[PDB]
Amino acid sequence: TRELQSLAAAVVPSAQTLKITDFSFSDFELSDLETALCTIRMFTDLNLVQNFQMKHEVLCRWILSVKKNYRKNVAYHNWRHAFNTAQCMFAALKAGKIQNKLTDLEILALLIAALSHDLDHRGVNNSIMEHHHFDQCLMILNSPGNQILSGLSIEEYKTTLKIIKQAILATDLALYIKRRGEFFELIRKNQFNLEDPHQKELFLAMLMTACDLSAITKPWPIQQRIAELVATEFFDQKIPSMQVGFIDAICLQLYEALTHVSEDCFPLLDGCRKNRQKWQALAEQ
Ligand SMILES: COc1ccc([C@H]2C[C@H]3c4c(nc5ccc(Br)cc5c4N2)CCN3C(C)=O)cc1Cl
Ligand SMILES: [Mg+2]
Ligand SMILES: [Zn+2]
Repeated sequence: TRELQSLAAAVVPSAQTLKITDFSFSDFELSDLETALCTIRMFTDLNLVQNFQMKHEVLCRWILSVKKNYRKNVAYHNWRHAFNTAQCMFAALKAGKIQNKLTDLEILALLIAALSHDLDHRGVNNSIMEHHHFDQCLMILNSPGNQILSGLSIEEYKTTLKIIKQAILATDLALYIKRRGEFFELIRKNQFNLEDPHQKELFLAMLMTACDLSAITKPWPIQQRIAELVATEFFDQKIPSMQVGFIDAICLQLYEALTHVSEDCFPLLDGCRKNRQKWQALAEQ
């Protein structure tokens, strides 16, 4: 309750001051409270506080509870990863022109899902996992003092909840592989149409996965430090080769396809390539 005090009072700087619009954004320099201000700003400049009548102290308390339910002792799957998946989500919506293709509940749900998609992650040394993630997301969203969706109507609330659930489950890399063939097939032959409700949900699943792994598209010194955070989880509880395989099989074709839909999502495709080149050179010693 001490943390709520200093955050609920502080003035939330502009999105441009916080740089959360760059695809090339990083969070190392930021304290925990600074990531909270950036989170409020994301909600704010996505017109979410406006359209859904969010009270400032509920959002502050909701963010701090989401942060609380990540585990600082887990190397990579922590609030910083949740914060970053939400930031790239923001950068994709604004800097990537993607905002206009989605309804407000779709954007309000994508952002809530991005922030919550890994809640209570113990580390990979322990879609089962993602159902627990959504349950955590649901508990806090209904915890008293945190109900940021209270301004929503009943069928507004029902819709947002369903989209939140789909998106947290979408972060399952298994479901990504199952459904990405249809997304790639559709973009392959000018057949992609968002007005089809099915193609829209499929796209939301792809967009979540694109932000979930967006650390691979970062500037090399940041992506290298994140890849270090990843290794600390994996064995501390070779690397350049596994990185190229991960990029080859998982990341590249997705960011390729997202670049087709939004040519301003290209920094993610480009940054992923620049990291593949660096990882490929290293893999050869
Ligand atoms: C030696 O230690 C590693 C092992 C494997 C890897 C590969 C693959 C890896 C993996 C996963 N997420 C990532 C997110 C961001 C970045 Br940046 C790299 C990632 C990543 N890279 C999940 C899938 N996954 C698996 C199952 O192994 C990197 C490292 Cl350091
Ligand atoms: Mg997960
Ligand atoms: Zn994740």
